[PDB]
Amino acid sequence: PLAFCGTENHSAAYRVDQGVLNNGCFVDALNVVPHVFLLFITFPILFIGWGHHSTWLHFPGHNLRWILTFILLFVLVCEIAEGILSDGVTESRHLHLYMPAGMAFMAAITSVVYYHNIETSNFPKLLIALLIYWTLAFITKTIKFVKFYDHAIGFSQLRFCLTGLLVILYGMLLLVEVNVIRVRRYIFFKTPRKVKPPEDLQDLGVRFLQPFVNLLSKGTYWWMNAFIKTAHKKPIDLRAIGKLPIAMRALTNYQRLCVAFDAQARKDTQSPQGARAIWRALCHAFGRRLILSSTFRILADLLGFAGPLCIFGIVDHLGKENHVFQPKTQFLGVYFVSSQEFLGNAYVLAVLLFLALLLQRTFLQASYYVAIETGINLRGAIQTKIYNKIMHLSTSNLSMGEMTAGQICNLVAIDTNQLMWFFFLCPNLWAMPVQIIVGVILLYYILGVSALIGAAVIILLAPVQYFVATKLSQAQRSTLEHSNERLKQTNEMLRGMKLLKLYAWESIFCSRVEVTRRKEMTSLRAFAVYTSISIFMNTAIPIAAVLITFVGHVSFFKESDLSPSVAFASLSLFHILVTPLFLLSSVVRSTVKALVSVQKLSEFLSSAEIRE
Amino acid sequence: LHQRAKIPWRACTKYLSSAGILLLSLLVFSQLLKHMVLVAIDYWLAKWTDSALVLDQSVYAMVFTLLCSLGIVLCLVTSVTVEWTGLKVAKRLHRSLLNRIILAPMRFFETTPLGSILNRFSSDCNTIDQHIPSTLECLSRSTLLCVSALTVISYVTPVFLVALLPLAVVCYFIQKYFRVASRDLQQLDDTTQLPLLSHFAETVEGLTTIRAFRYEARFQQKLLEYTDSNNIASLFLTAANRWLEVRMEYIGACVVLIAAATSISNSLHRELSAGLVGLGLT
Amino acid sequence: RRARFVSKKGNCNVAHKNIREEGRFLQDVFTTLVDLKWPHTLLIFTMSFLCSWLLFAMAWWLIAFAHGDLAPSEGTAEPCVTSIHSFSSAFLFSIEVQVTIGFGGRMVTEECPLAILILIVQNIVGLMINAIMLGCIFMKTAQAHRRAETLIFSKHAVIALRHGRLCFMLRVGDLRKSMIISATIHMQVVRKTTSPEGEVVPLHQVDIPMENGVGGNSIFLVAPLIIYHVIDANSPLYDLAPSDLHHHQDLEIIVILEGVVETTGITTQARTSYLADEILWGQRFVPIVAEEDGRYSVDYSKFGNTIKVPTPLCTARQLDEDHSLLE
Amino acid sequence: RRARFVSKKGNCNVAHKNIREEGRFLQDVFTTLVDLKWPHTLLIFTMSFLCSWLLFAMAWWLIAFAHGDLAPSEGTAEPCVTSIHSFSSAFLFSIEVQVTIGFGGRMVTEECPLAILILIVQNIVGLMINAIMLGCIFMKTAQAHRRAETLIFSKHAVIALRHGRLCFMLRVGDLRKSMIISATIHMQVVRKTTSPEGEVVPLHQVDIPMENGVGGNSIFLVAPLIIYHVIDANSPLYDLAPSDLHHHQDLEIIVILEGVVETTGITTQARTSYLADEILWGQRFVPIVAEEDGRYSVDYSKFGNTIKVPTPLCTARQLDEDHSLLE
Ligand SMILES: COc1ccc(Cl)cc1C(=O)NCCc1ccc(S(=O)(=O)NC(=O)NC2CCCCC2)cc1
Ligand SMILES: Nc1ncnc2c1ncn2[C@@H]1O[C@H](COP(=O)(O)OP(=O)(O)OP(=O)(O)O)[C@@H](O)[C@H]1O
Ligand SMILES: Nc1ncnc2c1ncn2[C@@H]1O[C@H](COP(=O)(O)OP(=O)(O)OP(=O)(O)O)[C@@H](O)[C@H]1O
Repeated sequence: PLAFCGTENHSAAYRVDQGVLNNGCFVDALNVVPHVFLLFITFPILFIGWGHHSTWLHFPGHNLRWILTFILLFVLVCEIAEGILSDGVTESRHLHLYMPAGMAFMAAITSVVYYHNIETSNFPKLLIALLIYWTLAFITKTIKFVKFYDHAIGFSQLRFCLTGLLVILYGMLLLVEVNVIRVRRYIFFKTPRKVKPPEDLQDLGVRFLQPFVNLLSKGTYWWMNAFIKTAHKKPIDLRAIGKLPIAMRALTNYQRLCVAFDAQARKDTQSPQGARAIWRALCHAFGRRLILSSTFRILADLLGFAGPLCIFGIVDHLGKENHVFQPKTQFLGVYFVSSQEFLGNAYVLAVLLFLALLLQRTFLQASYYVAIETGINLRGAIQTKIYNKIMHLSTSNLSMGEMTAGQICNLVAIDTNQLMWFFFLCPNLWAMPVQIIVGVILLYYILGVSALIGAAVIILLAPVQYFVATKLSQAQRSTLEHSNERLKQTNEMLRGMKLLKLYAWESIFCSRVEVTRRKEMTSLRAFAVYTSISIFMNTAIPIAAVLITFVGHVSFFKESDLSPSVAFASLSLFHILVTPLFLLSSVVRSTVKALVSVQKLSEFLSSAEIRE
Repeated sequence: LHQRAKIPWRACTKYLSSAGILLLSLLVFSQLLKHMVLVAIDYWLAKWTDSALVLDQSVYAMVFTLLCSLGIVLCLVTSVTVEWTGLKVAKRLHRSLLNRIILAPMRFFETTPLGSILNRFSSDCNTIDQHIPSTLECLSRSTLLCVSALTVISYVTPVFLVALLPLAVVCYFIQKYFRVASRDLQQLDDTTQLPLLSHFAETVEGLTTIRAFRYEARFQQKLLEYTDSNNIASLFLTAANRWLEVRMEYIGACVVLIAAATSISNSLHRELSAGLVGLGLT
Repeated sequence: RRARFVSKKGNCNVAHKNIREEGRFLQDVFTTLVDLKWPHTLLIFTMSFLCSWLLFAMAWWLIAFAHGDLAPSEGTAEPCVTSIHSFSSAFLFSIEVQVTIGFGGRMVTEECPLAILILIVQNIVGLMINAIMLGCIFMKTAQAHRRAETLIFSKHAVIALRHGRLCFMLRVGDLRKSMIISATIHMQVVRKTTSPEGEVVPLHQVDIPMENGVGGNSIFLVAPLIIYHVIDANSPLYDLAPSDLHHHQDLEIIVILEGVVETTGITTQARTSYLADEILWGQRFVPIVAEEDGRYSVDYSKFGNTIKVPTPLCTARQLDEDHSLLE
Repeated sequence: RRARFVSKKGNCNVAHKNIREEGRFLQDVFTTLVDLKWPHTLLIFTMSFLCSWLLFAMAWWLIAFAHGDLAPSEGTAEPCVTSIHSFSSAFLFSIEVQVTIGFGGRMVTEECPLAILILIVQNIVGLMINAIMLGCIFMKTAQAHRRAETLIFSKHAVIALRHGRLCFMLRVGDLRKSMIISATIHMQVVRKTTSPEGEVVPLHQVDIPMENGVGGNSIFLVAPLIIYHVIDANSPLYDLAPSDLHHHQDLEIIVILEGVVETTGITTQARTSYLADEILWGQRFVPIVAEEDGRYSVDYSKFGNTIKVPTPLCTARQLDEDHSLLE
């Protein structure tokens, strides 16, 4: 049957005479304690609460403890993986290697749910259970770490490193709970500090509840479930779409931009509304959120390479013939898997790949959302700035012809939109160089100089895409001119259609409209040719790169022999590198259009005004 | 509500039928054959690497070169074919619309607004001429790539189909709910963009009258309301997009976990080669 | 469209939004525990018992390991608890001590005092949580909300001329032989009313007097009796024309029956509502009681049947003005 | 300064001095035992169980010594209770008999009848004190004082002109779906009043009538509804000027909500107070109920929001005199 310490030497691991605290599976059993206690207290509270509208608030250290518990879940998955991996040699199953870590994983998820239900109901006096749990878990993990150090367990064995990480994480979560005690004094202080939920959350009519939901609900967009399920029932109107939160409003973003502009105008007075001043004002207004999006994007770019690396490790392990795994280090009759042979197992590399993709794609979507939200806030602030300039400009410059209604109209329509779309693609500006450089370096280390040749050919996609995009844009410009002429003729024909019916003058007008249509088709043929060239290059350059890198590796260079691990890791690296290389040209064109748009907006804001 | 959530199957059928049997048949054949050739390229890479693991290497290199060249040629063929199809459909459809509008009675012009007739020739013709070819190519290529990838990862691991069925059901529900929500949000976004630009035009061409009435603050508040409506429409649309993308990436994470675990189990002690699990992983 | 304040079955349809909960919903934890539906309550209590058993099983297993009772002993040591060989033995023993079955194959000995302390703690908390569950479902067994479902109101209320004056009439009955002691009825007119000063209240409830001989609100409900409110000069329904009795008219008349059950001695409340379309004009309830074979018999098949009676199709204020014209 | 009769949360701030207790506070011992806060009650009951266990452990140990069962013996005699070797065995045995676990390693035999008598006495008092604790915390589990905390009153009461007459208005709401059956509201004006004969009473409470259609005190509380008292010619607030609404004015208006809980069937009472500064003049409560998507929705974020309304800044007696001048 199942034994906690295992049935070895007539169950000699259950012998405790040498010292109860230095017996390895007793402190491993002591570890189980706090998790069982936490489940015992927290389950009836959650189950009772699971059997209106609350306008929840957030405790201090909310984001910090969500991040800490995500890291804790990752480390506990690693603990379960190494515990299962380290008893694959003994005949008896040692439950104490992974079952305490599994109950720790369940207790961590339970702690997150229990904290969420405490935080929503705003009853911080139930955080005593979390405080006791973090205290007990930290104490038992410290006992495990200290006994490991007393039994000559070093950093060569992974379990020591993981339990040290567990000690640090439990201490950090305990510090977070004590900080919740300190800020909101729900215990030991005579009067607790009452905190009201945010005023925009209490507004019945604010339904973009992204800044107010928890960190997991921010990353997974779980608040959209009710909105989309309701949208299936009934169509979305301007009422089902709520009101903007105060953080994202045109008045708020405009006032923030005005504060930034005043701070810039105090410094340099030669040109307070030049392109440099506007760029520095935009940086001062939205730079923290821009670098937050860039941080998420860079972390996603680095974690995306866990795909090819775990593929390389998995296929390298599966390509090993007659593999006989047996961990060399054994302490107290209990095997310990080292870090080198931990990451050499295909199953744990698959699990780490699953977790790495789960974190990485969430980070990528978070970067996308933050960039989009700041672009929209910038668009609102810039439109308010342009309209405030409209209220003061003299009509004499409107009379002189240097401005028209159409110029300001397209300054809002396409120029503000171009600046907004640049702020959409702004983290790409340094994300794509980082991802491309790290991908080429990993290609060199995985495959060799043949991967450098293939990477050069796949890097050649960006200049040819830039050239084809330029030709495509000018072809559609010619198409736009001919289409405007055709719409002019069609509008005149449709308005004079009564007279045309009277005089039977249709087909003669059809001939002219079709002549303009034929010339537009001659332009559109070149437009479609360049579109086809773009599509063919995008879908054929990776094939050519893969072909040349593998054929040159096996034929020209005659390097180390091709293996499925290196070949498929390189193929995954090319599949990762193709998309940023394709969108790099679009990002560069967006940056150039942003520079032109900011210059045009500066020339509008630096114009004549009526006197006060 | 039923017509709102309904995909325009008849419109797509008429759009594709205007291309002709020869061109549409060539398009379908080229797309299917090109994706089969790509699958053949990656499968031959797997067999090539298995042969090098056990180790006619020049024969393997020649076959890989032939397959890659065929794939490049077929990529050129399908790009040229889809753009040609778009051009031909655009030309025929505009000619037919112009002739039928010309033959219409004068009562149709008297009763129906000019905007309804002209918006076709202006916006819908522009969409059919330029956006529909590229969107059709992208949808066809993405659908065929997804189907071929699911077929490959089900070929290396036949047990993946058992987990593929519930993931397919969940993905279908996700995409249906996203499609209805996203259609409503996109239409609302454009309809909120329109009065903001109209307000800008109206304020510019009537600025002296506005400032004479001391109505600057009221018009600024009107602009704030308009751009707040546009901003909240844009924010809900991008939130729906991120919802869909997070769900699809989590489905892909489950797919790669199941494929990895089953392929590792089949490769360790069920005589599956390392190249095939690497193929399924990519 | 046309949201109603209370449904026909007595359910209140008000949605409550932006409720700053300060823990007050779960500080009243026993009210929640009684208020959970029966499968939920059974799940809570079996989960609490199982969690207590597992926690003290972990405690007993930990003590037995720390004393060395899990190893094959030399034969001299005496266990803290006899015959604890694994976690299964500790779980069976924890069940035995907490439910006080006490098979005695595994029993606490006098060797380690920590086992005695854990025995004391487990017995105390076992009696405590057994008492908590016992009291919670004694309150739950005594709930009279299911006794409120067998108090029926007529689906249609009627406005008919009674004693030369308009009366808003409804019928309420009781299906069980058990009396409802001190049966009181409160009736309201729920309607959005605008004050002369411009104060607009959306759900203004005006208590209308039930017509009674003693001028109060107390009924003796054995047989289904007609509850009627006399539309006099100071009544919310004074200007209620026959044309106002349509679906999209802002008018709802809620009726609240209250009283204690003769069996449990616990106050229960039954209620219903009548929208403007649900109120019938020119009709009155059919006689429902008959004297058959030496007893008064109630035929509940005719509980809500109304007979169309010729009544003046004008409101009671116009009746007062017209009667003063005739007089 | 400015002591208030009842706080905003319903706590009564009266200090009681020179109370000749004649044991009447502890003769009602079960009311005290229910009234102790939960950790105190748990401490009392675990201490009572432990004291009973220790007392009968002393009894069993004394009997076992007096029979000679504590001295080691070869085996001719049989013990009153088997395997009682020390006071620890007697304590474990007392726990076993009182909690009725009965492991059976130590059991009463038929040798000495004093052990049988002590077994009878211990079983009787164990059932007795188990019953006492059980009933006490069944009353404690049924306490509705925590249900009174989720009945909210507006922080500010308002005096506004309603139907051409001054009205002292406040808003009361309920946060839970559970109804409060037979909800009655009593309102008082607590003020030091001097009689014309010279009688000075410090905390004179005058019941002011809540304005109702039936002329009584009964509310149907689902949505938060405005409770208002009409300031007529015979009312304590008849001469209440706007200038009198300051902090150091001798005026407090307490409001007492009462009713039974639908769940437990137990009468609860919620209350609050309004000092003169807490009463606002020229304001009235904003509309709190809206009809959203086929239901009546209550936005509790606007529970106590008031809008400054132009009302005459003079007392209601001056309104009556001035209106008679205008008429
Ligand atoms: C899909 O992106 C990328 C893919 C690959 C790479 Cl290497 C970079 C990017 C990238 O730089 N992406 C960030 C910027 C971005 C833009 C659009 C979208 S989106 O989801 O397709 N569309 C919307 O959200 N549009 C909203 C709707 C309202 C008006 C405009 C905003 C998502 C993200
Ligand atoms: N200081 C006090 N504390 C508590 N109860 C009191 C006090 N003074 C009087 N009582 C109660 O009031 C009642 C008697 O009324 P009264 O105030 O006239 O007192 P008494 O005549 O002095 O008292 P007693 O009847 O006990 O001699 C009794 O119920 C008594 O218990
Ligand atoms: N949204 C709400 N949800 C629940 N209770 C509320 C809400 N708003 C106010 N209350 C309750 O109303 C009372 C206070 O009345 P009022 O409506 O004036 O609120 P307040 O003065 O803003 O609140 P507080 O006294 O907590 O600062 C308190 O009992 C408070 O709990």
